[PDB]
Amino acid sequence: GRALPEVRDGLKPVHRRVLYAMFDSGFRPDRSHAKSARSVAETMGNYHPHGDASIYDSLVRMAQPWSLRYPLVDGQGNFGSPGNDPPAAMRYTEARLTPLAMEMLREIDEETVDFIPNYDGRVQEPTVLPSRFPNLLANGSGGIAVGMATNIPPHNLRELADAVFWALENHDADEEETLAAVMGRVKGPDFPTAGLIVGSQGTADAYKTGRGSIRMRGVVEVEEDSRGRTSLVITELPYQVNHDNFITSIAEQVRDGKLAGISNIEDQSSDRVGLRIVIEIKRDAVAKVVINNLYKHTQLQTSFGANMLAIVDGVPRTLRLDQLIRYYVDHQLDVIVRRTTYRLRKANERAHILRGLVKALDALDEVIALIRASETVDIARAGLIELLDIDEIQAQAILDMQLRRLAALERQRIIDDLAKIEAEIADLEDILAKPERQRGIVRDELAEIVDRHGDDRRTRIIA
Amino acid sequence: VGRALPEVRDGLKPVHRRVLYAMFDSGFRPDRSHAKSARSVAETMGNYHPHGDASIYDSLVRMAQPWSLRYPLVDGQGNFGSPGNDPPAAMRYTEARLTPLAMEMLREIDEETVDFIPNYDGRVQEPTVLPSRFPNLLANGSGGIAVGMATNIPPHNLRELADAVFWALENHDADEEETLAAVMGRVKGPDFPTAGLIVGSQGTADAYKTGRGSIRMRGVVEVEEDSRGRTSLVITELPYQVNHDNFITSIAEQVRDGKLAGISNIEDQSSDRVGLRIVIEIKRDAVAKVVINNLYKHTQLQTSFGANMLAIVDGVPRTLRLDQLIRYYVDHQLDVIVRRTTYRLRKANERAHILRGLVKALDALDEVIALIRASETVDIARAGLIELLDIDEIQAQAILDMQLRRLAALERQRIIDDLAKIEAEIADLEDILAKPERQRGIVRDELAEIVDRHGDDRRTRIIA
Repeated sequence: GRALPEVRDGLKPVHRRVLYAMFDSGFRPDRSHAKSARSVAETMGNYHPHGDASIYDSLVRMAQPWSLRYPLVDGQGNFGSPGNDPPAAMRYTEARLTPLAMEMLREIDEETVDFIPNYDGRVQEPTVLPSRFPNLLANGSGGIAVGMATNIPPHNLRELADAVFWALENHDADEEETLAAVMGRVKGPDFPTAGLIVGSQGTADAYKTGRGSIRMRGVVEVEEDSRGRTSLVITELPYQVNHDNFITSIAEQVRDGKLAGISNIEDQSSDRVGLRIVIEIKRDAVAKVVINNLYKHTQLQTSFGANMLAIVDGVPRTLRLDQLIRYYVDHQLDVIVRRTTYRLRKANERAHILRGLVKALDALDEVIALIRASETVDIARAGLIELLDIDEIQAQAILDMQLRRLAALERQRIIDDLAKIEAEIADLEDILAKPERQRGIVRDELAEIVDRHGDDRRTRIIA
Repeated sequence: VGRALPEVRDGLKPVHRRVLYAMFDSGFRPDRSHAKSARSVAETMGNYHPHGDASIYDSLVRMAQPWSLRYPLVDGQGNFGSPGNDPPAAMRYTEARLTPLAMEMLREIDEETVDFIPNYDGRVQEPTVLPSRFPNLLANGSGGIAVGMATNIPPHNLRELADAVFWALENHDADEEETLAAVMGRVKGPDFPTAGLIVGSQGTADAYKTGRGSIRMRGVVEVEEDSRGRTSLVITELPYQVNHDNFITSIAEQVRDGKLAGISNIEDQSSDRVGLRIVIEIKRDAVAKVVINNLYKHTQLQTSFGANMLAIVDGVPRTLRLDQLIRYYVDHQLDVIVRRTTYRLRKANERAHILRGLVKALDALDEVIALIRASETVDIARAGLIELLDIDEIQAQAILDMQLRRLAALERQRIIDDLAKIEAEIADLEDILAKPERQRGIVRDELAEIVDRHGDDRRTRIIA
């Protein structure tokens, strides 16, 4: 629960609450970053009333591009590093949502997801987010650390979308056919940290059964010195491997007598060259041999023990890739049907009011004279109901019209708005009647998201 | 330093001021249900004091404790700790709203009665001081009796303070000597929330005359004895800020270490029903009054309130006499009233200006409606109204913003009546600004209403 992500939006409660607090506060991509204290405070006051570290820790982690394949928070200031640099405190950093987090929250105010009372019953909070891209698979959940209850790897948005589009179009396909199609499209995890996946079996096992051992490796380049001395240069590391602990481990293995080929270690990493750990080897040593000993004795090679465990309708389940994709598609179709239902109800309310306003415009001299002749507002309201054959809510809307609405252009705007809303109502009715339009909406809206925010695969796969 | 010394005008330090302002702005008022304390903590932290330390909740809790503040400013529900060592419950498990007296600290803060400044990130404004419509620094005091506290201003009885303030309002031009005599005549001494006794008059007078004095406090002890000669001392009140648990521990320690030779047992029989009741059994061969005297010498059953009346005045820390504390308070009230009246006058004039435009429109209403309907756009109607009625942009906009409901007969006459009413209100506000003694009378009457409703009896008895 606090341990396991919801299958539909890939979130656990503290992360969902932070993102909803930010959204409700207006901390969007198109406005200046807000002090992080503000997002922490809003979350603490309304959703998570504890002064524990988890709120700000969640905000920070969601801002780190080495941590999330698709960051949900856009941080400004010191949010730490892939090594042991601590993040600054919340009064020294700033944060707002990223554009993709805006897609997690899109149209959440249109009754697209169930809300329930918060801890003190004073406000509602969402049980799940609309999640207009497949966040669980895109950003993953848990980790390689011992004690993680789940370990779902991140994936490439464009590949996931191909699988989602396939499952949408092929809505009659059985589980076997769906699993083969989505496994053809999702090549394997795609970590924010790039690196390599070596072998095919662990990935297949993970997708077919919900568990598999996926061998990851970093990347080593070989450089020559003038004095004839060759060095190995590590430029990428496996997902969740701490850069400082890795550097430290090499030193320590060297002392403990492993890694006898190594004469020197220097961290040359920087903002411009990225990760660049330079390992000089002895003139007697073979580069290729030293690299293999690094795989053995350090996290330059480490296994990702995939465990695709998520909550589905309140129950933890270990899921195959076809199930992760299909439950996500079911959620998107639910969000679309709910959004269209909401829009239709609001359009009908608006049309009802505009019909009354248009009746008033058609009888404007009489309406104005009736209101001026009425001794009180209640007498005018009653008089309007009789004159125009309208109900209380329509009459109140006439009485609430401002004199500015009577300028010719504004009268026409009311007429035009009624025609427009009746066309909108017709369209929304049609979407509700046609599952093919509903599937088409998920497809088109996700395609636009992927066209704008999709990116290249970073992790290379070696069978 | 701003953290250690109260402002002289409202008696607050920044964290307490920010908590109260956050609670007020959140609508956590006395006339609405208590809100979880977490909400007041969060609103303060996000907008005014962005540190994760417990200073905010500590502030909120201390203001809710009736043994800590003579006139509590927070109304707590749940476990806010005790006069001993019991920890308060966490902020998700307690609830809090402002008390009626705190509402008087914040009264009319939205009427430009105090300077506001941008908060820590520049997104919102926060008050530099609160209106403080009762003399909170003197009523609740500041600092404390422990060695090394930066200041120690005692709490006082609200009714006695109001008598002193009233004298100062009436005698606005009295010099310091006369003012000091008059206020020391009316403010008898500290009045602690924890009651107890003050012994003698010298220390109180010293404190008021010079800003420093040693005021001897005592708890209340009763001797209970029976016919077998069994005797016990029963302590039912302690001096201000004497922690009940640390006091009990200190007796056990003084006994273990060879003072208080007359004591055989100590038992805490305090309860919600009887209040504080610490029972000290004395040995058969001991004399009760002798043991009481040794408890005064060797424990905080008697202890000094080392008054040190240090507060910030116009940004400078100053050690103040009682006449200065009163006069700086009065000057702040006169400032609040002049500022409030200036604000009300500007707003009334703005409203009269709009009403004059609306009355012009009503006089020419056929023409106005015809003109608007014949106008292609709102911009064209607005220009046409300016020309038609000889008004300005803001008046023309108010006409365009009128709802059709305002055109019913009683509503047309309401607008015209409101202009006459607002003009009378303007004359009255002008008269207040022109008459300093009217302004003093307003502070007097408003404070009297507050003291009438919220004042209470003296708790600390002053003895020879």
